[PDB]
Amino acid sequence: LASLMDKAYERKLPVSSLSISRFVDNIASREDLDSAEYYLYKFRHSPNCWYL
RNA sequence: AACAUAAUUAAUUUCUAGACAUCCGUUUAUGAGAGGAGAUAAGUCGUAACAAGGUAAGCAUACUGGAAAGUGUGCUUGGAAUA
Ligand SMILES: [K+]
Ligand SMILES: [K+]
Ligand SMILES: [K+]
Ligand SMILES: [Mg+2]
Ligand SMILES: [Mg+2]
Ligand SMILES: [Mg+2]
Ligand SMILES: [Mg+2]
Ligand SMILES: [Mg+2]
Repeated sequence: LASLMDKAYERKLPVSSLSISRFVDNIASREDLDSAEYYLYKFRHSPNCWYL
């Protein structure tokens, strides 16, 4: 899932609310939170920020 | 080359990338050298035309000649024509 979102930002394409939802749901470790925090930041600064 | 994301306010992105470089030609300038026309203006050689200009003149054309010009053939009068 990380790769999918990264490609979208590289191509300046909108990311789905379902995509960010799947990431947060499947957090399984303390380290994963740090990555999700970065992707929550990226989602906020993206065209579909309102749809969180 | 023209799709793909997204969508419980709604929008994002694509909506391209080469090759428009030479031209085939076309004008003008330059002019080795070879000619023409005109004027300069004392000359040279002849006297072709104007008088029946001393072989009437001229036209087209041909040949010939230092040069005007000469000769032929048909045509014209812008000549003459009684012995
Ligand atoms: K004569
Ligand atoms: K004479
Ligand atoms: K005469
Ligand atoms: Mg005579
Ligand atoms: Mg004579
Ligand atoms: Mg003649
Ligand atoms: Mg003769
Ligand atoms: Mg003779």
